[PDB]
Amino acid sequence: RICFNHQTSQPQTTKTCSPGESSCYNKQWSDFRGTIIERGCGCPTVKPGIKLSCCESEVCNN
Amino acid sequence: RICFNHQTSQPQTTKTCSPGESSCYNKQWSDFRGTIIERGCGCPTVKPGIKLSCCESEVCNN
Repeated sequence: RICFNHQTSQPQTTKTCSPGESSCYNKQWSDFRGTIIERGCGCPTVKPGIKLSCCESEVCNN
Repeated sequence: RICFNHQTSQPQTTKTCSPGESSCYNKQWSDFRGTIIERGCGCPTVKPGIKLSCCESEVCNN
């Protein structure tokens, strides 16, 4: 699986996930800097208030 | 949890999920009409080839 791992609006970059991993995630929250977006492989746990989405296809997490 | 449950580009509608449900899903595939998007509560299992994304916040699956 290949997932985007770039932050917010920075240039698209990807991460080749570990074998067996089928998900990508997109984590979003807002603070003084505005809306922050973190992307990567897997589907991690997050604090309440953080918007998490996980998807199961190639580079599905932009 | 409240999730969108409208199809493709129809007007947005929502569904109040069952008490224990915390996920919303966005499922996409292609047919003669073009790209089709199904939305609802939960995080269903999909056949290979079908693009699936599940998220855990209010109306997160547009």
